Amino acid sequence: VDMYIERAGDITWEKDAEVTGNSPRLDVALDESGDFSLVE
Amino acid sequence: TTDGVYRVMTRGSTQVGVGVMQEGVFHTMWHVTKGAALRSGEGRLDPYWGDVKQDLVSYCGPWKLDAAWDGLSEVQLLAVPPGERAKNIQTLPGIFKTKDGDIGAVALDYPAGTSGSPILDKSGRVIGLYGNGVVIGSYVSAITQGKR
Repeated sequence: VDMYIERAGDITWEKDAEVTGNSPRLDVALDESGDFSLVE
Repeated sequence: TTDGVYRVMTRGSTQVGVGVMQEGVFHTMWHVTKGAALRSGEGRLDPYWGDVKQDLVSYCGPWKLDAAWDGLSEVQLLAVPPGERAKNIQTLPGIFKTKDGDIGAVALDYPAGTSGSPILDKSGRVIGLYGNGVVIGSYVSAITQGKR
């Protein structure tokens, strides 16, 4: 299986960016397999 | 080897993820490549460091990215979705509260092939990578950063 990389852009902040998304505060746990889960 | 954001492709062809070239090291999420070697033109990139619990991997050298969210400011996801040009999405992170401390998190839901896309602070530094997270039905991604 051939896995390969292609350049897609510079790493730059853009002043004219679309703005969206909430900012939730969540209690979570991280297990040994790298999986996040919710905690209550 | 040029600095920048890159698609991670597999063979038809499919985009499985994204990563960051900086200081001669390629950075992506472990679940994107599972540590497989990567082709870059006529060259080969071999894995150098990786960790399943952090869900991170670096190629060619040690993890270079060390900036962190300041906990107050908006950030930008530099999303590179499959079949789309790289684009910047600005957001205020929420927070993952864990027993070991708080982690910034972005409530943005892009196609799986976008995993590994960098999240940037206002100075353009990479504060982490997108694509390891939780569902609340909306997906929320940790801002995952390694250690330099």
